[PDB]
Amino acid sequence: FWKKIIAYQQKLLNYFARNFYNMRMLALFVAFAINFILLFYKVSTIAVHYVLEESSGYMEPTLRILAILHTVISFFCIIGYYCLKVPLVIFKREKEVARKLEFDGLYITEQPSEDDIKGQWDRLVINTQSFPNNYWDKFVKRKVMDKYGEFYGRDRISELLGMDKAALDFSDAREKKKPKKDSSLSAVLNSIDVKYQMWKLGVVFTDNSFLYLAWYMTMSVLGHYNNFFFAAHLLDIAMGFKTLRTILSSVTHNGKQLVLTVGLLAVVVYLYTVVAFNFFRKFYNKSEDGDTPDMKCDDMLTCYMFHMYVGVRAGGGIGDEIEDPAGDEYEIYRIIFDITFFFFVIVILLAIIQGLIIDAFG
Amino acid sequence: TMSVLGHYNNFFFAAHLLDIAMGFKTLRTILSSVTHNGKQLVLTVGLLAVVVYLYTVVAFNFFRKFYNKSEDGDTPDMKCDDMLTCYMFHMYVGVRAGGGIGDEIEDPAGDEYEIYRIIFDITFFFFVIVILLAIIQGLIIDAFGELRDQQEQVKEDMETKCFICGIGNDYFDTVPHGFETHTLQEHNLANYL
Amino acid sequence: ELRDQQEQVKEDMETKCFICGIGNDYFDTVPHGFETHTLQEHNLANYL
Amino acid sequence: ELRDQQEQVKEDMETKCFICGIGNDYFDTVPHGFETHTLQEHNLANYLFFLMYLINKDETEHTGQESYVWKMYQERCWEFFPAGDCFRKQYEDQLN
Amino acid sequence: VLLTNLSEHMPNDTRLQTFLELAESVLNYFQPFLGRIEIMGSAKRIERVYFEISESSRTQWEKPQVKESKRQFIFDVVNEGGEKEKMELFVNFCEDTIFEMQLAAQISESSILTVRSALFALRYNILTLMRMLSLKSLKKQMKKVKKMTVKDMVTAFFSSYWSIFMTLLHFVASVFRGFFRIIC
Ligand SMILES: Nc1ncnc2c1ncn2[C@@H]1O[C@H](COP(=O)(O)OP(=O)(O)OP(=O)(O)O)[C@@H](O)[C@H]1O
Ligand SMILES: Nc1ncnc2c1ncn2[C@@H]1O[C@H](COP(=O)(O)OP(=O)(O)OP(=O)(O)O)[C@@H](O)[C@H]1O
Ligand SMILES: Nc1ncnc2c1ncn2[C@@H]1O[C@H](COP(=O)(O)OP(=O)(O)OP(=O)(O)O)[C@@H](O)[C@H]1O
Ligand SMILES: [Zn+2]
Ligand SMILES: [Zn+2]
Ligand SMILES: [Zn+2]
Repeated sequence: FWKKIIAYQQKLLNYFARNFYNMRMLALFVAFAINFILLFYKVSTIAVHYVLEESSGYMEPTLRILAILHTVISFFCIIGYYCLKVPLVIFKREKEVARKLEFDGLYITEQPSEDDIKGQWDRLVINTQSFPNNYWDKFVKRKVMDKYGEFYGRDRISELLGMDKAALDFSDAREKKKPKKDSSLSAVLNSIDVKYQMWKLGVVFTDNSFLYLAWYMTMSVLGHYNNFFFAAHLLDIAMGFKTLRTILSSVTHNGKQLVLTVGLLAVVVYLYTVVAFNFFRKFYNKSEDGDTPDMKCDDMLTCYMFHMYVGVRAGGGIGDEIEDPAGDEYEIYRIIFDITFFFFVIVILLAIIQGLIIDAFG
Repeated sequence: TMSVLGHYNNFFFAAHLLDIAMGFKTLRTILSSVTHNGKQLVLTVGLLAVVVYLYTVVAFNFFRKFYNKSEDGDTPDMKCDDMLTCYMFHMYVGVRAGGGIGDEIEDPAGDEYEIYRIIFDITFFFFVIVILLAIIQGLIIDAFGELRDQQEQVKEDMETKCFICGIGNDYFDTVPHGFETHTLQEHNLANYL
Repeated sequence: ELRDQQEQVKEDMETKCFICGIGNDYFDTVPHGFETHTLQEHNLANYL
Repeated sequence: ELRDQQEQVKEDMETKCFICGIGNDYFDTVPHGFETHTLQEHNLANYLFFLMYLINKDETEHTGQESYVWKMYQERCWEFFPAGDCFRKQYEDQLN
Repeated sequence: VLLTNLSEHMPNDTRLQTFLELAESVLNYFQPFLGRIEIMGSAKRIERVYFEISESSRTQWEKPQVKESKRQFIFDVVNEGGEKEKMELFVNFCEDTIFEMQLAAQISESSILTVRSALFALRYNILTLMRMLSLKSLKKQMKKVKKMTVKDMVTAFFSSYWSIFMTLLHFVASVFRGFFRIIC
């Protein structure tokens, strides 16, 4: 009965674990198909609707079927991940905590840093009787017991590791033990190790790839409320293919330098904004209607937004988008202002970005 | 076939100017800088298409009003009232624009979506105009560098170690001109051929 | 390429003697052996 | 160029000893020989500590080796630094 | 120092090795303080020199500022420095570093909330999921499902992971709410 259900469940688990990758590919393909169909919406008119402009008329049922299929495939991908990759994660975590216990005494002598999520969460799995379920070494508790019990206390060490005191010698003397029927549901519920499953679920929830797949599932679900949420699944191409990963490494290799360059550009543009706000306010009238001025540098925030949004994107810098300085008494200073803005912001900092990308390639 | 078709229409003889990619090795050196990372270039173009499609989705869902490209105030010309039209507009105009899509759509000042649309334009400029094109130029420059490095590696190997036996020049140069004597008189690959 | 050529010239001159071609590893068994050899024994200025 | 300079510094430090200049190939005949030599025998930190110890120690209290190194340091003569030689190379016959 | 000198100058000596494990504890205590260098001795022969390194000196040397200074000095001598003046530059660096170390010793006169919130959210949501799985009504569902069906097994098998996914969503929402509460 329960033997049969375990057999069939194991078949299903193995099938999903085998086909985890094929179905990630299938979900990505279904996402492309959905978005290619999405390219055929149009807005129609209160409340405006998004309607397919289908010449054949077959595309709306196809879209509904594809959305349902994508949601199902994402759920099955979560299942396949849990069957295939979660065991390796649990194995590696158990190996790490066992080695830290035996060769560092991380809980016997030392302590977790109290800001380490993994170190603080791993306290739960030590006391569990089925602690090294995935890690091969089943004698780690005994090894720690032999290493630290005599010096640190053979009672508190056993309490920390969840080892019974008198059960061992009582069983060795006279076992007096009876078999338990597997059909007893209460017996099975007692047999399952609740604390270990709690720790394992915490590890799985903290796992990054599982969180990504959960986000994929959530976006697939939201795609039914609004079909344009399926566009977020096109971001999966950064992870589906290694060839695109080679290209994206040229951006992510020097990502911190890119962010710092953006910040430095912001600071330089802020300094230019300060100079303009203190000296060149008159030149920032951006209104063609001669009656009402539109001064973009009468406020510091407005001037900084104008510079960042317009001068940086302008080909020749801020000088392209502000009133010509010919005939003014500040003409030479403003010419220096524009030329230096063009040279430092447009020419150099962007060159720093391109150089970072090229150097990442190299 | 192109030469024959040139008699029906003389402009088919322009297709024979494509023969310069094969006539000269000097132009082949230049074109290798493009063909060395050609798959990466194609994949970069595809990634640019995907990013612009995402930007098109965002604009079609939130910034439709800003895509009126008609000067005649009576009849609007909305380029983002259809998904295909908006994607074509973005790909064709914003990518080719110097400052991105923000150059070619209605100014956001005074709107309630002003900050979001400013972020939209700035991020389009930074990711599409600045980064992806930089990826293309970096691929070309890295192809130049990689071809150079391969050539100097070939030269270094040939000058250091014998092609046949693989013994370095340090052993042979104990005798003056020993390496050149060994590689030209004793282990010459031309002699083996 | 110009940078690489310059560093190649520097590397060759610092590693091996210009005249005899023996690397600095043999000469440096004696302290300052390579500089002694290249400045007192096999100086190209001395040959000129 | 900055990248190349950094990797050149790393390559030099990992290949050859800073003090004596002998490459890691000679020392690695013994397992972990290069790291043992560069962390226990020819440590530049140890040399800095020795200079500190000589400076702080009284002149009348130097041993013979300390007096030799102190005099050589006073005339700024750096022949006491092992250049191209080490304990292992010196005692190859007896140590091996 | 005497035992270390004897051991290093007689590597193969069983009696001296025995004395070494007899004196293992003292050598382990004095290992950070025992400093070794090699010099070109007065007898034209490489010699080992053993001396004392102070705890204050080791701490000042291991200060990160001194580490950055050492890194910069090594970079400079490797890149822009030759081999003839290398020892002179090293001695100048040692003198400057020693002065800085002594001055620092002279002047030396005499996320947790986020981690806790995340752990609490994990414990609470996983205990809710465990409560959902283990119930006194689980016996009732089992008595209802005394009869197996392949479809029934498939449905329950899928529902277990659907519950796991919902528990993860609840945990993530709790994380965002707690993060906003602590930052505000
Ligand atoms: N087995 C080998 N046979 C010939 N050359 C060898 C061999 N091993 C190494 N070499 C080296 O390869 C180089 C030959 O270069 P290369 O093939 O360009 O020919 P070449 O004689 O320089 O003239 P060309 O450029 O006109 O072909 C020499 O430096 C020679 O020492
Ligand atoms: N035959 C040689 N004669 C001279 N120097 C040699 C010879 N072989 C190798 N070298 C090396 O070449 C380098 C000499 O460099 P270079 O020609 O720049 O002269 P320099 O003495 O450094 O001064 P300067 O830069 O003023 O000419 C030294 O490192 C030396 O060891
Ligand atoms: N004389 C020497 N003294 C010390 N290290 C040397 C010496 N010669 C070569 N090395 C090498 O230099 C490297 C030391 O690197 P580095 O100066 O960065 O210190 P570290 O011990 O790695 O730590 P840190 O980065 O914290 O300073 C090692 O690989 C070592 O083998
Ligand atoms: Zn040969
Ligand atoms: Zn020579
Ligand atoms: Zn050394």
